[PDB]
Amino acid sequence: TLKYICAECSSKLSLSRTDAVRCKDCGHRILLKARTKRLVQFEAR
Amino acid sequence: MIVPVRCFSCGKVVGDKWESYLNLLQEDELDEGTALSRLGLKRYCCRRMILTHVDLIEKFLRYNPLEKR
Amino acid sequence: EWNVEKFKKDFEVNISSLDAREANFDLINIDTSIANAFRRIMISEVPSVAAEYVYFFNNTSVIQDEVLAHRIGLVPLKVDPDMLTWVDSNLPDDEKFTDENTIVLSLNVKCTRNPDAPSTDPKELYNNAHVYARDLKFEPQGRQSTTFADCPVVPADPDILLAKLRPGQEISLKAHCILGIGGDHAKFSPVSTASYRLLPQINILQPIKGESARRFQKCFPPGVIGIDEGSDEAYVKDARKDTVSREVLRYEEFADKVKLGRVRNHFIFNVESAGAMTPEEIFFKSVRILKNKAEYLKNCPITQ
Amino acid sequence: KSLQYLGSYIARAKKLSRTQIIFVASYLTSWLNRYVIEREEEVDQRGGMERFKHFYAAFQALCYIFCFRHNIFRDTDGNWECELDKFFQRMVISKFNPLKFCNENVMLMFARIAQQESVAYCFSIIENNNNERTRQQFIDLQSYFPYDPLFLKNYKILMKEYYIEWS
Amino acid sequence: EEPDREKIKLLTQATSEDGTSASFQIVEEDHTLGNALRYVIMKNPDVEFCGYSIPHPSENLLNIRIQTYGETTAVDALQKGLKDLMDLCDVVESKFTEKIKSM
Repeated sequence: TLKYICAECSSKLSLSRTDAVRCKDCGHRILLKARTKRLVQFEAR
Repeated sequence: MIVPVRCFSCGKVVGDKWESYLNLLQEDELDEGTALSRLGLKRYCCRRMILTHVDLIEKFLRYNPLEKR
Repeated sequence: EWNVEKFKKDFEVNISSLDAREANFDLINIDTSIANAFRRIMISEVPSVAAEYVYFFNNTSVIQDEVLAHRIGLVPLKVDPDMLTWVDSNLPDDEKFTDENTIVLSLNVKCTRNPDAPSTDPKELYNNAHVYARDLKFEPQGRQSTTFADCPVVPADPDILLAKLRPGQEISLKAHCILGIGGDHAKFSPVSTASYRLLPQINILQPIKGESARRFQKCFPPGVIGIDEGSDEAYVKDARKDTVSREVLRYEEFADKVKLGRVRNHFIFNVESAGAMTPEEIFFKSVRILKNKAEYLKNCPITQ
Repeated sequence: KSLQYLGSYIARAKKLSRTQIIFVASYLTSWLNRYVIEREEEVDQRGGMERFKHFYAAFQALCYIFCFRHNIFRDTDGNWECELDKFFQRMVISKFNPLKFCNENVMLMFARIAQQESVAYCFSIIENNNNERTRQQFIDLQSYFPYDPLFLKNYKILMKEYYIEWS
Repeated sequence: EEPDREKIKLLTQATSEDGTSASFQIVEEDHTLGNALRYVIMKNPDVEFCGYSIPHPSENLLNIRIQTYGETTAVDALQKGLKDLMDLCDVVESKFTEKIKSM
């Protein structure tokens, strides 16, 4: 499960090899990386 | 940002009195003096935590990059 | 001269009021060093339970991870202490969190758009928009299922607003709530304010009957000084009621006829709580810590 | 550390002759009674008990032999060599109090033996000395024994002919 | 077992030869024990000098010093003031238990 997000339409997005860095719904070049369920720990202080 | 959990100086839990205080001023049409005294705040260290709070999370939540438009 | 049997004659307790949250009482004829020692242990030594380690799986909200962890640790939990034991941080994390030490709480929130028509209030407009402290759900890891089945773990103040969300966003964490004292961090302090004030004393020197008796009323809280006439002229009814405002010394009419002082042995404690324990019980627990703070030294070898 | 190597060598040695055991302790008692006027008047003077660590070690090396080689000094008649039955209880009552400043084991191992072997009585003094209540480098040079038994196994097989165990 | 051997510590550089003037060093303490223990040692009629001291606030060390007039050591005076600090916390605990019953 590959996930980015476009900064314009907020449509979640995967990006394979030999692709343009563009969104597929809109034609937007800036495209930001989402976060997944991954463990980070914090001392509640 | 959001209302602090505890008062800074005494340590009373104060985080449960922000949505209470806004409904005391909106619907009961109280002043800020009686609405703080109804909520059990009576030390001036602990009054100013609800009294003098900005609550800028409502302005930060307008910028949701996950939802369209 | 002092004796441990002369202290038992003169020491008295007058409990003024008591509640499930606060307790006002007195300590007559005790020392300022003993009464200060009881004050400190209630703030800094009586242990409580608070979230120490917070494990985020996802947090796509606005509030930062290290901020949202800090707000969970400041939540007062209604765990009764001595149902837990103490953690041991010299041995590693796979050995460290047994269920005799740790209470596990979790949080799983996802915000979605709500189909509603009307500016409109954001609780009639989204789903799970506001994250309250009662969404910390108690997970009975192991044998906690049967010993915490009479008293489940829940915050003492459930409407603590922990976070706010908008659709798309989520908070998925799991906290480990451990036992500790309030001299480590201010979250393990059991009390809102455990503090005393010393008993006020109002020493009238000359009689102030007449017109003097009417405005000398208004230099004090409205029940402190009493008046009838020149007969039954001017006296204190309740000096405990008096806040020490020194409002009578700013008038040259009365700046000679009264000496405001204190009763130096009568203490007036005001113990409160966060909600885990009762304030009469964090005083028994405090007077027994100072007892055990000296048994541990009497039963100790004097090294070197 | 050299006196510590002295008492452990005389005790834990199987081939040592009977005259060589006493001649060490003859010189070791010759050092302790020459000490009787030359430094025993300095106790209530100024300067703590760290001044006499050489005395607190040579006494302990002699008491290490009585814990392990009491039964060479004595005949059937009971005549102790150098009058140990006179010597110990005269040194124990000295102003230096050598039952408080020596090692806890070897001076108590001396206490459960000199009562039985009828030389000196000191269970009313070790009872007394611990009731009164720089140093860690001197505890540990007393606790160390050069000829404790061996963690090595193929070398102790040779040493079985040479080395005296606990009994 | 194992008695704890780093909590109380007599500093022999300040300790008398008789035993009557000593200075102790307690770890992980502050004004809480120190001011309460000094009140109780000072009520002994044989105590000449008593006061506590926190050397630096960044480490949790408590020096207390007892000097007696003779006929009682500073360790016998420390342990009377540790006894009467226990027996004083048992009078406060009993008077406060009765008044909760007396409500």
